[PDB]
Amino acid sequence: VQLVQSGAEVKKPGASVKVSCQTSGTSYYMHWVRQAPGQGLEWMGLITPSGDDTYYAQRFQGRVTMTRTSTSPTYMELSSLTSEDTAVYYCAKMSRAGGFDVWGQGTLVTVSSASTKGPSVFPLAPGTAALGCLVKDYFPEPVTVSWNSGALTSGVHTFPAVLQSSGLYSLSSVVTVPSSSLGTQTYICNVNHKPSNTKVDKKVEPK
Amino acid sequence: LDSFKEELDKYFKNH
Amino acid sequence: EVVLTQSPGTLSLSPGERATLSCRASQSITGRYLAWYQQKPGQAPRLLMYGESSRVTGIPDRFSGGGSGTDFTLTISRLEPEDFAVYYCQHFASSPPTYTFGQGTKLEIRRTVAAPSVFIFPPSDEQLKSGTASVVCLLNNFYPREAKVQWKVDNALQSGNSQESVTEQDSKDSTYSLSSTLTLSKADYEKHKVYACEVTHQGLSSPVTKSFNRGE
Repeated sequence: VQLVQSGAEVKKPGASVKVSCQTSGTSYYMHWVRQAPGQGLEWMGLITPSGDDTYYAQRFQGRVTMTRTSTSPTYMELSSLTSEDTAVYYCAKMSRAGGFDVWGQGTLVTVSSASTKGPSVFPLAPGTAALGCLVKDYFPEPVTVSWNSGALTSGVHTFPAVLQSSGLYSLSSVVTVPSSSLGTQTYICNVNHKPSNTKVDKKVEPK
Repeated sequence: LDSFKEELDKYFKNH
Repeated sequence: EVVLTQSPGTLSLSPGERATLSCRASQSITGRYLAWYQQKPGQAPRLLMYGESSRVTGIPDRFSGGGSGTDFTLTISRLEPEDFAVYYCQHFASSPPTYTFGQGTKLEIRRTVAAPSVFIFPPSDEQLKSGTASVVCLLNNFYPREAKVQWKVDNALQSGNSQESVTEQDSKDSTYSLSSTLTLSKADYEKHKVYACEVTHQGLSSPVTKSFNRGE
């Protein structure tokens, strides 16, 4: 059994979100668990193998709905969203012993008054030299950063994003290289922000 | 000993 | 409802040593209703074991556990690199159906002290055009994770205008890296000359300061 969930979602406060979970291909009790960025795990509820009944965590009673016909994907709908609902949502299969033995890959749901926006990318200019890219003011998560289209991987550190008081995210990506290479090599950070369909390639040169 | 699934089945049969 | 409290918050051990992770329940339970999970960065959790040391298929012999009543333990006897992760306990009840989780224990690699290499980056001229200046201080490849970064602008200590981010522990050298970003308006930035980040760390016999003079 492999569990495949629907893609990431972005929502404004007060809206609802509906996430799907599909058994790739016996039915089982299915549960939902969420995890806010950097926080622990929180159970939301379960639905029976047939889909004929559910039971929810107290915190979500009145706000969440879990539905399955029989061999249809199972869905979790969460209403009256607030920014506290920003989290990765997981579906999971229960074993007969009660533990969750198979998990979906997770679905990120971001709840914010902010609107989708691609990043601005700025150079962090340089026997060891450090250089980097500042990836500022985007929404929502995530961004990916590579260096030299993946040809440069050793010594790269891409930091976890921080949420700024503006409601936009920012991160930096850095790499250390030999000081001697600064004249024979060109360094470019490749930033991809799929939520906004934006890619930025920024050359980072000694100033 | 009964499995947890058996416990859950019984709960939903009677509620 | 049952409440689970894990301890310690962070456990720092070297490969080959024995890890003891604790989970305490707010009321007495049978360990059949407790499960342990491992979670690594970017991944869903993975079921390991039930409270009575019963492992699920594919879990190595070095994972064991024990307990009854309120106190339960997960023991990892001869730590391997792949064992360093966050661990959660979980309790379940059927009447009415209720699951809960402990808050997690981070099991991190203890290695010898390594001092950070420190770098400071001024804002780009391009960013300044937009009205904001970000100044970045990088602390690279250090251990342990605890570090102190202070910003000084014309020798005036800054407060409230910086944010830190830390990488996950490196899979090969077991170090951390950290960024501290100072954010100023363009107008505040251009009113001052010297920008400095001062770093304190277990591996440094004296704090390290990196600085630039704005416009040199």
